[PDB]
Amino acid sequence: SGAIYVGNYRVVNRHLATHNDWANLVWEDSSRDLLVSSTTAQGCDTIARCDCQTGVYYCSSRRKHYPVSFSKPSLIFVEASEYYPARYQSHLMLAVGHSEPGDCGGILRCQHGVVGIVSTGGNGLVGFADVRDLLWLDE
Ligand SMILES: Cc1ccccc1CC(=O)N1C[C@H]2C[C@@](C(N)=O)(C1)C2
Ligand SMILES: [Zn+2]
Repeated sequence: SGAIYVGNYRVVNRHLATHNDWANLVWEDSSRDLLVSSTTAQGCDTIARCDCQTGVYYCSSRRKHYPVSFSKPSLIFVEASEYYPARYQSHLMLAVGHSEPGDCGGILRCQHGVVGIVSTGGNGLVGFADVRDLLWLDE
């Protein structure tokens, strides 16, 4: 679990979105596993606008933050689940690191701010849904 609060927006993993998220929907994309809903309160976070390939993410299954090198946002195959059929997930970045179901929503940050959120994992890898291209979150 976990979310990004920026201005009047909440960014969450689409497969974890609540009834309230869907009732206040701004945008969603199943191919990215992202959903953005509106909020009444002003957010707590800032978004990075960069091409960093290093950062630190929060791993709830270990109650720890870990530094990672991660790949560029790309199209990567993801196996079927109670949430999605087998498909290519876009804007996904992989890193060598620990992750388990329940870790989705953990924030990845670089020196410039929020980069993305944990969205995939397994076999010593962790995948992050990128949010740096969503320039409209700022305005
Ligand atoms: C995070 C993790 C780590 C180790 C094992 C399993 C997992 C869970 C995982 O990969 N997904 C669960 C939901 C979100 C997901 C997607 N993006 O399509 C992928 C369906
Ligand atoms: Zn950066």
